[PDB]
Amino acid sequence: LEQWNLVIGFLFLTWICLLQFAYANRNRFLYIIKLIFLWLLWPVTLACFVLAAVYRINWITGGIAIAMACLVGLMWLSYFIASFRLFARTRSMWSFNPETNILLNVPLHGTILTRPLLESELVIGAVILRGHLRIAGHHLGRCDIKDLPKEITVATSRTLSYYKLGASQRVAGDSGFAAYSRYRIGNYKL
Amino acid sequence: LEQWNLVIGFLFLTWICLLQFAYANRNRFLYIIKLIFLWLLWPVTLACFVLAAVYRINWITGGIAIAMACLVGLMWLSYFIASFRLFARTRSMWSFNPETNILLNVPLHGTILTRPLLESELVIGAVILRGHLRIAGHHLGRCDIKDLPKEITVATSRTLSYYKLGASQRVAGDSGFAAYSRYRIGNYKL
Amino acid sequence: EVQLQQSGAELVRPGSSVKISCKGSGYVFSNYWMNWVKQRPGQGLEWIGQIYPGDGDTNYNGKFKGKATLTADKSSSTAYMQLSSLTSEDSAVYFCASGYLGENYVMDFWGQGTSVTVSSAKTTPPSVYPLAPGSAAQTNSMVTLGCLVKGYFPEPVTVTWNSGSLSSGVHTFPAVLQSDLYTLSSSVTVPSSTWPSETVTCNVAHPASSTKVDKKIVPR
Amino acid sequence: EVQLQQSGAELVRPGSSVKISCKGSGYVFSNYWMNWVKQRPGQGLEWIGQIYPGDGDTNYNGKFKGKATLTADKSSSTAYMQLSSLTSEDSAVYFCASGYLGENYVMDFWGQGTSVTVSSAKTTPPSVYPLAPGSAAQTNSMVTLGCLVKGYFPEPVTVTWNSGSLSSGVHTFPAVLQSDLYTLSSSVTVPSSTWPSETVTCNVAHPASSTKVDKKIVPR
Amino acid sequence: DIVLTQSPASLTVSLGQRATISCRASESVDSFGNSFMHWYQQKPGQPPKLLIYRASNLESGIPARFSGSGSRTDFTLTINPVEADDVATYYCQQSSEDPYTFGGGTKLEIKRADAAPTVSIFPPSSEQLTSGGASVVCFLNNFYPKDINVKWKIDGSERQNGVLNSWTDQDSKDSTYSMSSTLTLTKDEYERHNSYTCEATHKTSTSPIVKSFNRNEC
Amino acid sequence: DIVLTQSPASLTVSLGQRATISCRASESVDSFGNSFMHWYQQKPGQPPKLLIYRASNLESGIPARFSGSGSRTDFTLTINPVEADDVATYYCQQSSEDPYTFGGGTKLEIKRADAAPTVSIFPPSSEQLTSGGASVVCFLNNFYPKDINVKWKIDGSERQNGVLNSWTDQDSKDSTYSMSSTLTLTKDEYERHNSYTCEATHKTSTSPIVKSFNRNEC
Repeated sequence: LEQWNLVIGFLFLTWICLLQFAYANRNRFLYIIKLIFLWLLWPVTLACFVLAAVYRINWITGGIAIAMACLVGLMWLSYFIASFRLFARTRSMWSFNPETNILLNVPLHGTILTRPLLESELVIGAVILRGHLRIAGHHLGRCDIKDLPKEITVATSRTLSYYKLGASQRVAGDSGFAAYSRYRIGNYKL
Repeated sequence: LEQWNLVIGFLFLTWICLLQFAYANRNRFLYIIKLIFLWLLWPVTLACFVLAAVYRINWITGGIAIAMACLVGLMWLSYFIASFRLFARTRSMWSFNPETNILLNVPLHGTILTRPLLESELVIGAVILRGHLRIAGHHLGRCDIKDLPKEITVATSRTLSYYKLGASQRVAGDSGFAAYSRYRIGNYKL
Repeated sequence: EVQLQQSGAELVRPGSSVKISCKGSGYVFSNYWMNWVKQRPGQGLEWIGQIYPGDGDTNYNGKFKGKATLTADKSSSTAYMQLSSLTSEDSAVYFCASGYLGENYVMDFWGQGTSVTVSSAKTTPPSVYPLAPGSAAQTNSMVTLGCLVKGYFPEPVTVTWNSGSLSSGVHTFPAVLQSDLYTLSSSVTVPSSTWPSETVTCNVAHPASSTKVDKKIVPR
Repeated sequence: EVQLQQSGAELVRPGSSVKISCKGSGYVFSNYWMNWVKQRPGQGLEWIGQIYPGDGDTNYNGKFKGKATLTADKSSSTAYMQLSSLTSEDSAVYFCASGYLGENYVMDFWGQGTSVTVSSAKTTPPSVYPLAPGSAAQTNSMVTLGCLVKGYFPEPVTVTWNSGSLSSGVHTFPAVLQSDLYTLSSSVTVPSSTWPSETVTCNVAHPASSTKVDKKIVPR
Repeated sequence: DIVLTQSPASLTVSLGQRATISCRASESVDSFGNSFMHWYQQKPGQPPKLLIYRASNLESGIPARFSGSGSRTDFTLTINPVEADDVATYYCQQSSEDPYTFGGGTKLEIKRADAAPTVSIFPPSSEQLTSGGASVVCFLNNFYPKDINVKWKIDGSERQNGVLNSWTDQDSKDSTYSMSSTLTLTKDEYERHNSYTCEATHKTSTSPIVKSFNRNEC
Repeated sequence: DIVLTQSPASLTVSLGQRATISCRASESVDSFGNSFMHWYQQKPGQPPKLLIYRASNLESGIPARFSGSGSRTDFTLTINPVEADDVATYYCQQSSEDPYTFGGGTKLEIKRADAAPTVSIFPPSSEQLTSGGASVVCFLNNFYPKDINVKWKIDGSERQNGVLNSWTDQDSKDSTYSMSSTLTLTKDEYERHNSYTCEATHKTSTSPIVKSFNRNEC
């Protein structure tokens, strides 16, 4: 029992670390560890449930274990399908992050920058503030009013939205303001 | 083992749900459940470690259990101190969210609206977009250019920053742009 | 301020083509959409298509494909629409509209409108006749006066009294088409002390044939 | 375009007080900070304090606390600074500055500066004397011409030739204080064919005493 | 093509009462969280003016007496304190699908007290006579309602040829109408007959108003 | 009060070489992730002009030949391709603490080829004589470098009283100097002597340039 007490002690220590520190803006090493832990926890849970079903106390526990195995398999398949659809839309590694479901892609500096969004919007604003592009509150980089991207996209698992530039404005000191409004929500995938 | 296999089966099922759905923007019910689990994990882990120390295989495991108990106590105290400092400076329930560490307070409509921030900024922008205030990418509510708040604050666990309005601008259609720049980082707490 | 200004009225013949223009000022012309609505003389509005002048992306109604072609010109800040193989059904008023933030689903500011007439009849200057109260001189408190415009083509004509100074109780009546010749009338009422102490004048301007008449009203 | 404009030069007696003003245009005056820098005639720059005209929040250097008082006026879009119990150490040039986004740590655009003189000496109009080459008229490739301004108080005086049309080869020398009266000289050079074919003139303007002299130089 | 049907096709409301306009839809106009239903106002000779966008939001610069509601298929526009300046035609538009479609249109009329016309008869001018035509013109000004008839009898005999009538739009100040009826003849027909009478029959005027002249004195 | 010390207090660079200016600090200027160090340029008779803000960022509208670096306490400004228009005084400022402090100032001079002065002597005017004074003025124009001295000898005898020398700022076009030395006399003292000579000695010429006049001719 002392061996199991030490193991169940270290079992809870990993549970505390994941729920307190393993976030994207927080420790990224622990975020990656959390992803690995989840990906390994799905099959272990499924196998444990089917083992409890095959070696069961009575027919009630067998049915309970079968239902739980079906539930964890459904969760596994749902996660994989949603992540693969989002990756097909955006080709970014934010697709596998469980915390996010909406992604914003901006063509800047010859590359595409992907950032998560809290809410899906019909119009997206932008500010400059002395030559530092800041779209939807995200710090992207250095840009000018003349060098603003002409078209951005917002990708989710189900649809892909297209946005175009409109209604710019300039103030003194290399600062400005712009708006991006949606014109098409079809034409899925890239 | 059939009883323990079922119990360890349901032990992992809660671990799947917390790492996949229990987020503030995803599912608030599971977020509250995650908070309750996190608040109950620390005493149980500490008691289990001191139990492994008192009932130990050898003195090596006793020292390991003592060190782990000290570590979990340190985590508990750090969390409580940081959360209480942030709550004393902002009086919001986002102070107990492990994901967030920076909070933005905006006095609007006779109330203060607290929202989390990803980075601490020297200057904060704002857009209107047809009478809908949107500070740092957060959808706050309906506002006018002349009705913009005169002063906002950004609170963390160590310092409290003060921001003031400057460099407004108007465009056609009840839309505009504003900037909030920091002038004081002292005067801690409210 | 944001504005949109269109061309003038167009008179064409069946089988020909016309090109309507609509240019705007006060904003960045290349970042907006235009929507090109159409309104028949006795019916409701109808949507033709869109264009984004920044790159040239267009949408069409489907009924107007082949009939309507949309182009743009960023350098001069002007957009064009060409209607081809014109018939009698193509006589309408064509608008242009845009949104305040450059969106394609809201039309916030419009153009004044462009009237297109598709007919083979030739232009005719108007003939203005004064209408003096010869029955009993209308020596009441307020004497009424008229001014009859007959036989002009095409629409419209403008009748103003004393170059716009006299605008109290002026009723201008709609034109009645009759054998490809319109007929219009207008009335004004003045106090009996003003007339015939000061003789009034109905100014008639027909821009289609560049006719300006300043016929005056005198007692019979 | 954002701008700041200050007042004119001030001459005050010791023990009195002066009130400098600085107003701006092209932006919302109530949302910015002003910074009120000071520069002594021979030394470097020095910071006095700040003010936010929207509500009246100020900071001070600590040395200038009690000496300098900052106030604002939102309605007229003008800010003021008052210096009290003035002494000889208080003669300097006072600037006002602000940031492009309304911040208090960066000074992006400045005012032209206001010169304050604290002395008991009374104002004196200048005396302009022509300078001509009386030895042999110096008929070389290019003849040099002078114009001497002597005995004026206080600073400054502006010397220009032919109302600014002749601005090539002009060397205006700094004034030399001597027994509470300044002395200044300026030299211009013209081609030998130009003079004395066309009469040149040095225009001396002293705004402190409202003196405007257009003395013209002639051969002996 | 989401067909939009409006009800009613014409509406009369007294000054002060409220007006309700309905707009149907062939399909669901609601997109991913948005309604996309707009309302316009078009006075004669002017481009349309936006009032409500996305079925609830009020346009800037529009008086707060206009309000809209509805969702999915049923939509409604309401003008609670109507005024004399609200005489126009109102349309509903959808933007969800690519071929944007408009509504049929609902003309709004204002009800008020009955008024009598001001009949005025005019003889043909010398320029008209020497050009060869003869057009007698009768004006009917500032009457309510629109129910009015004109009888062009000459020398006691009715004339049914060459009569052209033309009504005006309802005024935006006093909400009243006007009308002109012209009778076109030739010079010989005008010369032969002597007495011409313009008879206006309005509902409030039981005895018709008569204005006449004789060409011998004119 | 964070004291900022600059080095050197004066700098002379050839037209084309690079110029390096240093600024120290009594304490650490780095705030919570920000440097807060600014550099200014002030030409004579003009307000200062910002060049670099927060120790690295270049101001808009400033030519890209100015660049700054440094962190914590050591900061540096560099002008790699210097030009004739860069003659000014450069300051460093901190904004971290409440009392903002400036640097001492570093005047930038520009080296070029040596040039000789153009001496011009001027007799007193009749207006000056009838007012009562007599001031002879000697101009020295367009010489480099600043090493020059003037000897005011009258009738072969040196005069050391009433001499006022006034240099000008270095030009922004050809980077050369100028000077004027005036000798003040009364009418009687001027009338007694006859010959007046302005003697200027520059390092580029071993034989001084002399311009003189007499009262008999004048």
